[PDB]
Amino acid sequence: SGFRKMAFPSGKVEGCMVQVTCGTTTLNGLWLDDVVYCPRHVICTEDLNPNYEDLLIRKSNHNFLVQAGNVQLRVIGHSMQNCVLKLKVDTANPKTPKYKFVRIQPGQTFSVLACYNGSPSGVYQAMRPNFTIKGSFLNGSCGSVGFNIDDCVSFCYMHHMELPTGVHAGTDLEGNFYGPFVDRQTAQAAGTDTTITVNVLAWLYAAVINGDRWFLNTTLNDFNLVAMKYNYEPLTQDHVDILGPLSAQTGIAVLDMCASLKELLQNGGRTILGSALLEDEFTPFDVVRQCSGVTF
Amino acid sequence: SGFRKMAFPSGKVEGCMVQVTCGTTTLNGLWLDDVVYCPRHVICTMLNPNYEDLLIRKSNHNFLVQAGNVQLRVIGHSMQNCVLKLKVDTANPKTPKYKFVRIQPGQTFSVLACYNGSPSGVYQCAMRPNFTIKGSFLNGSCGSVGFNIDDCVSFCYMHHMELPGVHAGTDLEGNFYGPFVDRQTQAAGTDTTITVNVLAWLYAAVINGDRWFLNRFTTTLNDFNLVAMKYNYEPLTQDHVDILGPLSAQTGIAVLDMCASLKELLQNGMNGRTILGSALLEDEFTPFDVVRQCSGVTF
Ligand SMILES: *C(=O)c1ncc(Br)cc1OCc1ccc(Cl)c(Br)c1
Ligand SMILES: *C(=O)c1ncc(Br)cc1OCc1ccc(Cl)c(Br)c1
Repeated sequence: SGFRKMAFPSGKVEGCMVQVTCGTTTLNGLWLDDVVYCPRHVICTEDLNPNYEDLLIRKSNHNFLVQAGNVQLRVIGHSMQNCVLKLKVDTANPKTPKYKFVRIQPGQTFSVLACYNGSPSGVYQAMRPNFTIKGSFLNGSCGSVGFNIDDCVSFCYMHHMELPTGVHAGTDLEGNFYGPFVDRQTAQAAGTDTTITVNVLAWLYAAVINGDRWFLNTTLNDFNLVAMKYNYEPLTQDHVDILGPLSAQTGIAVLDMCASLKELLQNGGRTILGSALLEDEFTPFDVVRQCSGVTF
Repeated sequence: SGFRKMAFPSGKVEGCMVQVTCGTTTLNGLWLDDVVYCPRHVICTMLNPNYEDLLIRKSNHNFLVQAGNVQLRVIGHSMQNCVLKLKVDTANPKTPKYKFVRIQPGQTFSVLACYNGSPSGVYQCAMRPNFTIKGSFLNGSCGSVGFNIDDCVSFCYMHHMELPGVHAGTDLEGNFYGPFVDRQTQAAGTDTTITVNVLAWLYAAVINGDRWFLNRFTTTLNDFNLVAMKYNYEPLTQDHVDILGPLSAQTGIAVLDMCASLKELLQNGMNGRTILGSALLEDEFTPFDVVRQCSGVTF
């Protein structure tokens, strides 16, 4: 029993972290087969408005110092795919897990292995609707990755920057930014964020599953009118079918839970799962995984 | 920037996790060198088990130890306090540098939750003052361990049981934390808040820009402690004050000043405001935890 914010076991990703060095700038990289992936701004020196194509031309393999623990690795080719730099090394990573690269959707969750100088510092478990993440990232963490595990690791996130507002932005493993952000040190606006409605519902189920039922007691269209006032993501029929298994195990219909949430937004000093705010960083899949103890 | 509850990277502990089966019972074990450690109730068919006389009826080959796909051969078995020790014929090639430590109430650690010898997830926990842990443990999780990392892994906790709904267990020598025993029958203490941790978390908040709670008062260790008692908070000691030094100097706020701010939050409540994204006072970060995260300690 009990319910915690749970990250995936991180060992399979630890053996993929490397230190990437270019000039003074060093950051974290991801060594998979014979390729090291890292943020392209590792080639940035005073360069606010980097012309990355121009900058990468001034650069040669020799200027790329990749360190895998102690041992250095030889760079034998380099390229830019959108905002990631791909450094072809001559040794395939022997600790390479089965993996895929994936682009997740707003509201889905993943584990971040926060890393500095190619070495793991900690791991924690959402992509916000506005495509930021509320993480814990210090200067030097660039290149840390987010991932889910299915024995196969789905890499979904590579950390690129700390925004002035204290939230963080990055790319999938093909270098496409999540959200409107660019890899320039300029002021950049994130959207209005919203609360992830189907995740809050999922967490209300985890609450019932763990014995916290006091919030129990509407219709889809009635609900979206109240949720829009409180800055909640609209709830779609897809979201309702996603919550189906939790409804089945609890015996509480999806639109009943939505009625419970309506009253919760209108009225508010009690706790739910020992929190005094509504949590939206648990997906329905997260709730099922933890409450039925999926292993890897 | 930002501040999360952060667990240690779990890979070194992942390579030590095994499955241990005895009759109808399967749980997790910790395999370091040529020894596997697991809860002794692995041999229980409970309510009031006579553990010595249940161990009598057991031989080495009654213990199935599985490491991934490999079967290990059990050449010895003994019981130390509430853990069972199983000698196997093959040292664990992946044994990290490790120590066994008994931690103190209010210290934190990472739990690698496990089923059938396989990991499910990792989360950061604190030993409550009543020596329970508010974990996430389903049936089968017994044997999962809690740890801190220094490249050395110090194991502090092994999961044993769910009380009627928090969690109880032992250090790696099999001594329970708290007054608990391994029978299905038990009242935990009164759970106080861990004051030095709440203080450190207020320091973390200040470091991250949340300063609205900073007040115009000071107080005294004794004046503060009187209020701590009233609100079921742990007494604050000079040792706690000295542990807060680095955070006091980094932020330039006297510990006793932070204490006065906390006194105002305890007496006036929070008024629907939040601190570091939480609308409660958090006490599962140690001063060390705050420092490691804010400075980026690696392993
Ligand atoms: C990012 O975390 C990072 N990591 C290592 C080093 Br050395 C420097 C870093 O920040 C540089 C940086 C460049 C461009 C942007 Cl947009 C940001 Br935000 C940070
Ligand atoms: C506990 O995690 C566990 N795991 C697998 C199996 Br099979 C049985 C388990 O516990 C049963 C049990 C024995 C003794 C106590 Cl004191 C408790 Br709670 C549970």
